[PDB]
Amino acid sequence: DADYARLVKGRIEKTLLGEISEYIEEVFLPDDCFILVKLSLERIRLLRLEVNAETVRYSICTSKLRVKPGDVAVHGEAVVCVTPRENSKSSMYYVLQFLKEDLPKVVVQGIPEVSRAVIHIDEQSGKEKYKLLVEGDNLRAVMATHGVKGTRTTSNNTYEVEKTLGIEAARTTIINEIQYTMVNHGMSIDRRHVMLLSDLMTYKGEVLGITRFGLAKMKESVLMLASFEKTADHLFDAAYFGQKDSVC
Amino acid sequence: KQQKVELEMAIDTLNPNYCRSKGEQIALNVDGACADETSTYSSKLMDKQTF
Amino acid sequence: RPEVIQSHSIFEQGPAEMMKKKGNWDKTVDVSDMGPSHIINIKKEKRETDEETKQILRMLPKDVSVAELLRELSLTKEEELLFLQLPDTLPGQPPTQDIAENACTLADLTEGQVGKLLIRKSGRVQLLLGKVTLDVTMGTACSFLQELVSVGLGDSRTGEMTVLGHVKHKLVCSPDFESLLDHKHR
Amino acid sequence: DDEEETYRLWKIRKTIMQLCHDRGYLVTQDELDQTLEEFKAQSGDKPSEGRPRRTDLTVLVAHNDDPTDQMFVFFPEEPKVGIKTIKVYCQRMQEENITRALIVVQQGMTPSAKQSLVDMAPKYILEQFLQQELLINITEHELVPEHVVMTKEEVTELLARYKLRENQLPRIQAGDPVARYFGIKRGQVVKIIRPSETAGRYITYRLVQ
Amino acid sequence: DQEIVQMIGTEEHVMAAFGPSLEECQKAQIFTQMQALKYIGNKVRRQ
Amino acid sequence: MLLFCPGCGNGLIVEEGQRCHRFSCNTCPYVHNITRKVTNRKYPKLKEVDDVLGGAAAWENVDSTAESCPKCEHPRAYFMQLQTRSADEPMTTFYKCCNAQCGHRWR
DNA sequence: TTAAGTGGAGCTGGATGCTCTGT
DNA sequence: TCCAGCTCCACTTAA
RNA sequence: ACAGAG
Ligand SMILES: [Zn+2]
Ligand SMILES: [Zn+2]
Repeated sequence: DADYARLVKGRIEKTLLGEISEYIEEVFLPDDCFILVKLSLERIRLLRLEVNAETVRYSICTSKLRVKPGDVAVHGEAVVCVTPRENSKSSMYYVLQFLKEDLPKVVVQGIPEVSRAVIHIDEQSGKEKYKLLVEGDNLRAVMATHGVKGTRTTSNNTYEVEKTLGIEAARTTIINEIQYTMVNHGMSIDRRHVMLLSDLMTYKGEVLGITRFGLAKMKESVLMLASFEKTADHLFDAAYFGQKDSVC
Repeated sequence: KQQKVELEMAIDTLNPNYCRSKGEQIALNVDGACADETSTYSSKLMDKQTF
Repeated sequence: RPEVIQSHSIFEQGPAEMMKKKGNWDKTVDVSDMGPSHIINIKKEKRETDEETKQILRMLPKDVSVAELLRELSLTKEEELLFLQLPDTLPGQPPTQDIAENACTLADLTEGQVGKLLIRKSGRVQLLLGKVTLDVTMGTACSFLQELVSVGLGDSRTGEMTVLGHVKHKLVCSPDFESLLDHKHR
Repeated sequence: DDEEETYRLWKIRKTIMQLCHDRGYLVTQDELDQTLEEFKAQSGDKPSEGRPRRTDLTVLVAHNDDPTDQMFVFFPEEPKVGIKTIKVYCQRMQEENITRALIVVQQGMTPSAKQSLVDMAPKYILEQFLQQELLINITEHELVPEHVVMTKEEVTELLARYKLRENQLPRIQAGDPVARYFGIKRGQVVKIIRPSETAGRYITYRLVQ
Repeated sequence: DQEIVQMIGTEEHVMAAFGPSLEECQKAQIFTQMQALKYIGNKVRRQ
Repeated sequence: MLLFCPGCGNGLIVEEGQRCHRFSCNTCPYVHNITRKVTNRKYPKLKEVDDVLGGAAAWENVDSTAESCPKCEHPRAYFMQLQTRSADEPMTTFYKCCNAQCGHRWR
């Protein structure tokens, strides 16, 4: 059901404080000055989110000007007041203008690296089930949120797969992604060639490129390194180290 | 010729829109502390605004 | 900071949020009716749009020249200082001014009735300045302080300065090139 | 919350039970099938529940080798774990005379406490796990095949069939997540049973270096 | 500063975007033309 | 909000005096005592609601003696009013009818 | 109070398809 | 015209 | 150094 899908959609998608607040105002007073944010709780109830004023208080004091948690109060179930201070590092107390445009850029629910997401459906007559396309750059976060089957999620970026799941899953991701890109343009390659390429990239425990930096960790011969790119620097380095080279 | 009109206008002091704690300091910064032979202001305060 | 924050299904009452918000900032220390605490109503700070200066309080359509020359005669008889821009050359001759068919401006004519201003039906305003009918349009509406002053150097190094009033509206005059052109084309 | 948080204290503990089952320690059958409703028994929800010292594990003894080979599992309550808390666990491990210990942090670790775990001792080895990794078993993922850590008497047969040295096998890093799952060290050799497109299987080998 | 913000624009978001440049200029003591020229002359590459 | 000195037209800063908070110039003696409540509301843009209510959401706006929908002439339909942008917008009304052999969306 | 290990920002140096055919 | 290394500088922990 | 050709 789609009601289950939108909860976990809103659990990973980047939701801003300025996107759920109906008005964000400064209030000047004869005894104090602060910034007042009233959470539009109707759009919280519609988006099916786990956020209220106490959650917004905890989302503040994470990389914002070093505001204190004592400076933020929870007077109602909507209003969240932020009493500013002196930053005292190339800043004047009129820094309310900084927080007046900066406080709607804090995140209260979701993953910080995810740009957007879209519920995707299938077309076949046998069923109707809902997969999830996450345009983001954090594989470990999407595998850890409640409601997402972490045993069956993949990625395009091989570095995230290497960092999260290991070198062998990065090898399988290289195979599947090269074969998918070759299939989508009408070409066809036997899987032994892309298998040999992926096993050449991952035989030192690290995903090495086919750049001049990955080839400088795979190959050892000075002439092979210096007949491709950066021809002079390998020569002076092999002169410095006294490096003997084989002709193998 | 070469019409350049310079006015001077006097702002009052006893109004609540004149912080005297800043006027004393800015008059001490502009004027010599006790010279007053040639001086932009007569008194101990900033009384004018020149245009 | 306690991280495991708790939430509940109950629906927030509208007035309960309204009155909580009310109680959060309606407190006022305005009881100090004292000199320092007092504030001058004619020296409020300037909010940036000059037509919209009042940000704090005790509690626009664009006008056309026929609507300006209707209010200054029917609504009020009070005189108003206009600032009108004429074209560069007015259709006259310099009278024995030691010439070359140069520019004839208001620094060459004499006193007297120099023209008749014709306001027409459907908003047209013409400045008939002899044999030529010019055209009159409103200029950019200035909303800052303009003062039409006088300067008198009645002596070598001392004299009098007099303020005559204020200037609010502007007029910009231009020759009707279509009507000057349709007599003899080229 | 109070439902998402106790779900994590269920899932992390369950994944650590399966991890201790995989390394060779003693995990009974009634700890793997621990349902959430049955997890509500030994501790309730959050305020009566105790994180830091009530959900620990020191039952885990290596049933193959010897019942003194024992291994801790801790849940540090603070997000960032300083040196002093590592000293607390170190003196507790010193008093109980255990050699191995896992740590399940909540957010991370301060940079000098990560440097402390390298040079505590060569006899006091400790394994830092984040808890955002332990929310899903990386073995059960469909991209990571079955790994089997080999004994030395099979590595000697492997180097005799191909006539190799040790340093000509492919490599796998010490900081790999699947290497940290089985806790393997520099020198052991893994076996990867890769799945085929047919019903068959392929067998490759890697060296931890 | 008022005439500068006049020449930039009088909309609300334009002033909001321009504000942190006035706030930078008031951090230095540049309030006068000769001060601004003395600030610029200390940044000129000499020919 | 930017507020500027009537005297010199530099930018004012907020500071605290001995009886009140003041708007104060940095370059002239002018100060303005904040005697009463002054505010400035931003009203930022909210989320889209189009794909949020679709698919049997938790609506509640239905009431006794509610009108039937105009096509089917039955009360088997929901109706709601929401702000689509910030709450200074006058709320728009929208309704959807779902009946046997009948699917439609109306405004 | 400060020693130190590690983040983030700017500077730097490298690279960018294969041949013939003529002036 | 695009992209990895190298070096300088604030930013917390810990004594 | 420029133009061609595949
Ligand atoms: Zn001023
Ligand atoms: Zn219907």
